[PDB]
Amino acid sequence: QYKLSVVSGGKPALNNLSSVTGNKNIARLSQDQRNYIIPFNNQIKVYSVETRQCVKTLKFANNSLLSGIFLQEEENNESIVKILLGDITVPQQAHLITVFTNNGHVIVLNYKGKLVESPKHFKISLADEKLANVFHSEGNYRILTTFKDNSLQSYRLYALTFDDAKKQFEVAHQAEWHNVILSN
Amino acid sequence: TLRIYHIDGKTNHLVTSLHLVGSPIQTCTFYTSLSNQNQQNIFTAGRRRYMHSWDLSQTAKIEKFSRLYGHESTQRSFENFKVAHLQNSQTNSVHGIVLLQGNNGWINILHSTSGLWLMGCKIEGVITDFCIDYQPISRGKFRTILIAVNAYGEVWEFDLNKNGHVIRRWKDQGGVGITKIQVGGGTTTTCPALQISKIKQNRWLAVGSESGFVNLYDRNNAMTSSTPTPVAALDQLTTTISNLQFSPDGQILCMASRAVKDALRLVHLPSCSVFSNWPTSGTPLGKVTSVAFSPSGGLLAVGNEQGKVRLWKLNHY
Amino acid sequence: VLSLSFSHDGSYLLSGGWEKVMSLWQLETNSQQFLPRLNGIIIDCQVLGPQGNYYSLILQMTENNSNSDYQFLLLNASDLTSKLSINGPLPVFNSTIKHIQQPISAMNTKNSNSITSLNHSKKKQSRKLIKSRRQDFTTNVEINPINKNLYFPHISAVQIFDFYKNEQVNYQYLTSGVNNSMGKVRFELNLQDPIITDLKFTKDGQWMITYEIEYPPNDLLSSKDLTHILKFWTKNDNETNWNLKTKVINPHGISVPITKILPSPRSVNNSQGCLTADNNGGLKFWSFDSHESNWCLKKISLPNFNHFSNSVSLAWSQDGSLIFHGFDDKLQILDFDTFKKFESLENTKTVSEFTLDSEIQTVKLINDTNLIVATRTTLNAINLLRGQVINSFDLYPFVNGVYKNGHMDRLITCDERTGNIALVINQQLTDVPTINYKSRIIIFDSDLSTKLGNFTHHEYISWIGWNYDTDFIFLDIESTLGVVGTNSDIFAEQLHKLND
Amino acid sequence: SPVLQSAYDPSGQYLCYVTVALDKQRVGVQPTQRWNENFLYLEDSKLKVTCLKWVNDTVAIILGMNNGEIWLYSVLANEVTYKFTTGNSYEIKDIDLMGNQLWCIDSSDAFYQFDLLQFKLLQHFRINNCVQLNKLTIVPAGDSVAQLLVASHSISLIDIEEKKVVMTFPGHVSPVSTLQVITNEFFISGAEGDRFLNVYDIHSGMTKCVLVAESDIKELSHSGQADSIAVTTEDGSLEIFVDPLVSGNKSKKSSKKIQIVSKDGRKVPIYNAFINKDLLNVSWLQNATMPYFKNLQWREIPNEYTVEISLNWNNKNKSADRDLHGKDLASATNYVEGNARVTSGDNFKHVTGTVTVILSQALQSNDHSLLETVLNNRDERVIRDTIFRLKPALAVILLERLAERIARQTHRQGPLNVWVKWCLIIHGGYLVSIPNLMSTLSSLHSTLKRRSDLLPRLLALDARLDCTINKFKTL
Amino acid sequence: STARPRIITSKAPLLPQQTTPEQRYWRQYTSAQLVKEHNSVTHISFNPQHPHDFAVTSSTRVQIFSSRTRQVIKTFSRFKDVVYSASFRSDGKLLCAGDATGLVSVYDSYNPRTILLSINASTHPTHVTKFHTQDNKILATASDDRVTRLWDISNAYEPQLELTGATDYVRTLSFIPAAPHLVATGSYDGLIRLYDTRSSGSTPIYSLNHDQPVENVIAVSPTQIVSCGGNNFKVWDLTSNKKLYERGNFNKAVTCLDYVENFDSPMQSALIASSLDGHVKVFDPLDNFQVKFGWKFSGPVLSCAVSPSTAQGNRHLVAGLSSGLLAIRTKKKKSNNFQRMMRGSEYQGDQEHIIHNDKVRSQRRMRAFERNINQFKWSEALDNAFVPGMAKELTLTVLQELRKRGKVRVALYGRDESTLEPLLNWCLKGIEDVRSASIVADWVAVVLELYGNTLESSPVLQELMIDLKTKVRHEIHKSKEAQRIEGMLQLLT
RNA sequence: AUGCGAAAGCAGUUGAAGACAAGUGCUUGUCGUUCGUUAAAAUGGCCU
Repeated sequence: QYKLSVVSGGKPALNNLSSVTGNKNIARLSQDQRNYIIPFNNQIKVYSVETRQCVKTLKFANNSLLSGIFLQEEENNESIVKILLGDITVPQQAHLITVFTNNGHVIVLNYKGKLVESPKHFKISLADEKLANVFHSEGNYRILTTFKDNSLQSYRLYALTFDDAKKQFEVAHQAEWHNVILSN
Repeated sequence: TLRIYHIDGKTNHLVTSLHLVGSPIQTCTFYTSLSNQNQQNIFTAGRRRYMHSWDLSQTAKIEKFSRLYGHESTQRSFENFKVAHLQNSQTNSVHGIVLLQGNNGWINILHSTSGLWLMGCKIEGVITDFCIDYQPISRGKFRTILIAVNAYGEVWEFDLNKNGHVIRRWKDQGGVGITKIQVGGGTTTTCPALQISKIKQNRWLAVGSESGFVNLYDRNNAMTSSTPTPVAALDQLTTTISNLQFSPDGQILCMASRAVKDALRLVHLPSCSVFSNWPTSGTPLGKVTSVAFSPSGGLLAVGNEQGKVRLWKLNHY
Repeated sequence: VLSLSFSHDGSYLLSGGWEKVMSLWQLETNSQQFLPRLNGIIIDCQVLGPQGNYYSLILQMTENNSNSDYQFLLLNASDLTSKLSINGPLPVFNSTIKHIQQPISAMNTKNSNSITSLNHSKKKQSRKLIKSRRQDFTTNVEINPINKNLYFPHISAVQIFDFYKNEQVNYQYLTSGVNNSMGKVRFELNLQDPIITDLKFTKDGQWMITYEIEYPPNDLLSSKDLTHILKFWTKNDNETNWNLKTKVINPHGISVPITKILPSPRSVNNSQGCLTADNNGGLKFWSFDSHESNWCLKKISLPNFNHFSNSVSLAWSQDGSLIFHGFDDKLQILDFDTFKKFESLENTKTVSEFTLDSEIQTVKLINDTNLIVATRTTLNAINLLRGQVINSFDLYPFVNGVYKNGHMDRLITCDERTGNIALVINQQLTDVPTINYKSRIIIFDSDLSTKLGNFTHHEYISWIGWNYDTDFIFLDIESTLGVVGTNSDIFAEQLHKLND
Repeated sequence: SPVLQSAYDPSGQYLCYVTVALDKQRVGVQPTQRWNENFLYLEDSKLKVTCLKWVNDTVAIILGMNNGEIWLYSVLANEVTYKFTTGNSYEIKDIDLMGNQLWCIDSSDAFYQFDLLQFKLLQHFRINNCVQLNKLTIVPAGDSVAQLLVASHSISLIDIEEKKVVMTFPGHVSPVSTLQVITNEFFISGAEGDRFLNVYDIHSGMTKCVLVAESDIKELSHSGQADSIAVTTEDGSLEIFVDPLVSGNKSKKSSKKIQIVSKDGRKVPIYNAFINKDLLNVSWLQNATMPYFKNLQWREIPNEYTVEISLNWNNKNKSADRDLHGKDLASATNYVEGNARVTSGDNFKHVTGTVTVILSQALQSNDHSLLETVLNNRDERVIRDTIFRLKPALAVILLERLAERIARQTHRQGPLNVWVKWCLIIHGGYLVSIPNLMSTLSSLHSTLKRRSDLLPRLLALDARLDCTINKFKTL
Repeated sequence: STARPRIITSKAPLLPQQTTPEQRYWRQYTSAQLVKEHNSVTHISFNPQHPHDFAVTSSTRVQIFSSRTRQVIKTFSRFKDVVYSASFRSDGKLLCAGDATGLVSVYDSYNPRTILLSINASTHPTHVTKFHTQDNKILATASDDRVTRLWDISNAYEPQLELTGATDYVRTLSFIPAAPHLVATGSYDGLIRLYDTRSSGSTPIYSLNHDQPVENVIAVSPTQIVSCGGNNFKVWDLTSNKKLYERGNFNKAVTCLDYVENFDSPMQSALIASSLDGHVKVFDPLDNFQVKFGWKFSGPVLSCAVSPSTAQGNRHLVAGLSSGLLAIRTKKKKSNNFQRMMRGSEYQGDQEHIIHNDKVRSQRRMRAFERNINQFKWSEALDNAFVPGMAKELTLTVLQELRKRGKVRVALYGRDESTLEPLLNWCLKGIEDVRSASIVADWVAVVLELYGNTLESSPVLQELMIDLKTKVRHEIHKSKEAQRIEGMLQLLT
């Protein structure tokens, strides 16, 4: 009879929880520079630039894995913090995306198409401290994280690769800095 | 208007007839990128204070460069502008630049596919003209040299890898009123390369004067002797020069006036000899305004004031 | 300096100040060229291009106080044109939401904070949100009855946004403000901007009505009074910019807020009439003269009462005859044609004046069969066939002080065909009230005997309005608009595949 | 037309077309049934594509080049797979193929037989009494490659193991241009420039039918079992006959006629259609060199039909970052008033020596000058007598005119206030008598509201002024 | 990005009787020209076809004036006694003239030498002579013999048709648009009569009771007539045979009347009445006959006319006064080698595929004060606002917008007495008003807050402050008296 | 400056620890530090 639904997304989902990083921008331009990916509050949007138009709206809700992760109705502590272009698993693959959240979940999805309900999901361990940043050279990736034992945060830098076995993520201690004030 | 024609021998069918508004097109030029090699642009400009860029099929993409970030006080116009590649020497990211004439000795240089102001150099007197040459160094590394002619005949040669540092000056022999320069024999603004390896040093250098005289130099020894003598001195025409264009391969020099009918000549290099049979008294030119060569087909294209361009295939190439 | 950025090689400096201007500094000759106005202040900017085709930048919209609403912008750097503009829908709330921090600056105002005040205000807001039992988040949201757009009233601004495509389609200012003339810095920041507070449509949609108040500067002789301005706009059926057609200075004497505004039914003048009621008891009916070009007073009724209700409302019969003028606690029913009390020859205890318990928040009529009234403690459903109450519902558990007087109007809405929609909202406590919220929706029939449908939503709901095509739309605090309602082949694939 | 030659592949999904560019010919392939860049240039500058044909696992084509060569061109990799070489240097007049046996006809009047599988020249060859040869084909008798056809202006049918004419038919005036087998006993022929397609029956040797075109004939295609014949006619038209082998019936006119015209009304030509049963595939040239397609259903087509397209003729360039005019979308319409009427909130509308005769005269009429003089009188006693003399409706009209003159010229409110004081002294009876005080005295009510509620700001300013005044002129 | 917003001038709400658009146009009629003639002017008309001509009758002297020069071009004086009525023909080539000796004289214009035809009607004075409108060869004369005659201009010897039954002194007549057979006559005792010609014609079809003596009548539309009689004037409906309006909006008897339709102006159809008291008033029949504009001439106006609807020249409004006065008011209205060398700019781009414009919409100027404001130099902004020959509205909108945006103190700190003074003078005036007086009260308040030390130091301002003490006390007495007269009107309710 | 209230106003609020900097263990001042409650400054202004 009467049914309730969530239709239109809202806020464009800043990196406010950090508030110490000097580059809050999360959205990213694709390899082929015809399209642009925006991490919203309840969805992830695909825009085609030369028509200024939305094309695919990867909603968090319809996907069970995301809905079992991203709309946890006790706290939305887990939020998206980094987007990477290709496939972290194997290099030289097309229309793929890796999403990196606040708590140790790493997802691979694939826009430009009927997104199959088989998200390539992995968990990066040692989640007693929460993820701060992720970036990359060719192949050798680095992870910034936020630790504490005076009302500041310690930053740990870790090195990262893939596939010891499929799930075992090669996070290793690189360095640590004691209490950051401002960073970029 | 910009009109783009596809060329047969037997027909010439109109690809596109783009028409702008309020912009008298004084100079237009193709430009293909180098690294991506799938990016194509058309630049046009006149005596306004902007510059139109058309990208490369029902509704086209056109931007207008307008802001010289530091100084509009020099160049109140865009009447003379060419395009050239430039290598960065830190990153190997060769990119396209547009060079603009200016006020007194100001040549300004704008990074093209950004719209940025990269660098400006200046000589004194009154800049009449300028052109581009290259020099390869190593496997895919090469420096671009800008050549500029004052009215009096003080040729400057600058380079552009490091910022504007005068390589050298010299003075053309004679040369009262200089009114066009062009290099040739290799790559240029009309015969550009398509990938970085084929960039070849230009050999011949042409200075077209106000009389009709054309001084013609060899670079390989001109650069040495540093106030050098001409390889030769053409003295055919009786009026001003306004178009000097080299072959793709470096043999043929087309010179062209702008003031009387049928005022074009062809000069065969290295003899610096005027051709004799062509053109005759039976070839329709009118006031020649615009010459253009082909890359590899062997075509010469000539426009004029009446509006009718004409083609001439060299059966040799 | 709120954003710094470098060009790719190391020759240009993108500067991101408060003043709404993004500045490029060419370092070499040390000169600057800059983009002057960008709809707010710039938190972030950087260069994304493989050579530098694109600047990315992130805007704050600092004019909105209660909720920091950010916007993504992508600029082609050749023209400096807005190649891409992305923004979610923009509300404005009565009070600030859970733990947002206005950015840093040099001074303090009601739009910004100095550093010490920043930390102290973060703690102060969290503590007050736990402590104070007053808070509400009640905004006004409109629906275009021929375009199905949503008209969010920003301060001094209007956002036209449709939720079929989930993309903003227009942004405008509607106020004699300082909106783009100058980016504010310090005392210009302590200055406050003229606020749209009421916005409604005519049912034909070809006459938009708005009402904005404007404030004075500080510390002058005339800083004692405020100024209220009424405005009537049109537009065509295809344009997307509104043309102002009549602006009215100071309705209802001087310094009197217009408190409730009403769009007339179709039946009177093809929906070209409006009702304005002040806070003392007056009525005015304005409309559109067509042999003039304009809007005028059609009828007045101004008592001079020296008591003031902050909370009024009024509703109108569908046959254009019965005007339910609800002041605080004592309703009246008037005949429209004389604006005086319904004087009966029958006198059968359906008398024109009604008394209820406490201050009346919102009256509607669902048909000409039932008048639905909401006061500060309960909700009552009364007949019009007979001067007698029908249904009563106790609410003083919930609506205690949790709504500033006059905002259950923007809570309760109804269809004109089936029923009415009631709202309850509770903060999810632990044992102390926590920050988090929760919401309950009721769907009532015209008789209000049975709840036609109950629903729960896990977050705070700010506003439910009714869609003319028989459904309901609602705005959530996290701005998520929700609804309540009913050889050859292989070769073919390969052809699509395609230093010495 | 700038397409030098073109040919569909059988089962109609691709066309190969050869054109010129800077006087070097290039060949390219494009699909039709739903742009492409892999073109092939011929590196020599004197050669021309002289004939073109398809073959089907690598789908490939065969190009006869007037240098004297026949190239087999792979279409997947743009590479010249093989180079069949005549033992001569002339033009290949024509090519044809079946199974893997292939026969080509040479401009010095020569026959050649090759095989594809062996890449090999089987037999160089000649016959007699055939002085020019510019079309040939082979009948599809089965795998048996017997009795092929050659023609220049008189079609001739020849054996292989007997290598002689057996039936010779009187062809056309022009050299023939189009020569195809429909059924194993019937072939169609149409020369260069004539408008008649002759349907020749082999075994009787009889000119069984003629089809007339409307104009000169350029390209010919036909259905499976003579179910339909499509003709691309040089002025740019597609004409189809239904059932040529059915039966005043020695000639057959065109059954249906199709042209292409865009929105502009200029007539885009048509080249080289292709037909199957119930499916017609028409092509044309959109830009100067690129071909576009359409499919359509000929049995649903009426007799004369004009396929439309949306061709760019005077498109305003309504780009992505632009407004309806001027602005970019991320801006805002900035607020500008323009021409709105501004009213206040209290403008109630739409709800003994006397002079009384001259005032009442001007006010019955509407006389600025006389009203000006009768108010330019100044004596209070004169005022008293005259307003005691006046008639009430004229007192009402006096009140409105008076308030008007004040509200424009504020200086006069000093002297003129005695009248509006004195008007209400006397005619209070009739003023009480009229109902609509507010709408009868609209302007006066407004102006008094103005000054009266302005007052307190003036009070505050007077106070602070006097404070300063005393403070400095006491010392 | 965006563009800058232009500042708006503070449009304060309107006080009654705004400048109506009709008043704009009908005062664009300007430039009073006076020419003194011999004696009173009876009748004035304009040529129909090329409307560049208009004729005026007088005491025995007909004058033709022309529209280009507004001057006398031609003179008709071949008459014996007083000519009454001259008109042009509907085709324009010919004109008729009616005298008091008992005859009309008709001849083509521009040539007084050739009396083309001379018809002797009744020996009574022929009062008015006109032509048909639809027909072109039938002329009508009303003579004072209470009978009007239709002379067919071929056989001028006898009246082609009489028209009798009138009471006394037929002084006007008009034809009718839809019909060429239906003729209206205005007597001098009322009874505006309506006759047929395709009947026998001795008796009228019917009449109308203008109970005053009718002074003019005009076919305004092929279903409506207007009548000028006595003080008022009226408009009658033909089919219902029943008047639709009366407008009694005059002082003496209305004398002359004219109607005009569909020209280029913000009003559709104009009706001019000229009413013997200087007063010429234009109404419009589409606004249900209300007054729209009116001028005053000293003497009584006897005739008035407008330039016709196909004017195409500078339009005329002609008024004729009994003192001898024609008063007019008139709304007025390289090298060949070079061009071949650069002839390209004038092309517009017709037969090209894709067209794009992008140049700016070239705005109005920016005033120097606006440049001052947008470049923030606020003291210079105020001084440039008090440049002497400026608009008062400009000065107000300057101070209003500065007071909204920035700070009057930061625009007032760098001050001395010698630049304090002009602002103070403008306050000294602008406090007298209202709409200025509020804002300028704020400003005088803040400057008196600031500069008291310089006040007691300097004597020039002490002069200005004592006068300002008077003016506010003078102004407060005015607004204090305002409330008494407002509350007094409450007592009348 | 919070609560209540109409645009009037009507009541109340401004308190702790820490750590550091300067002047001479003492005074002031500061807080990218915590508790507790209804709580102005580096001549530096808007594109074509």
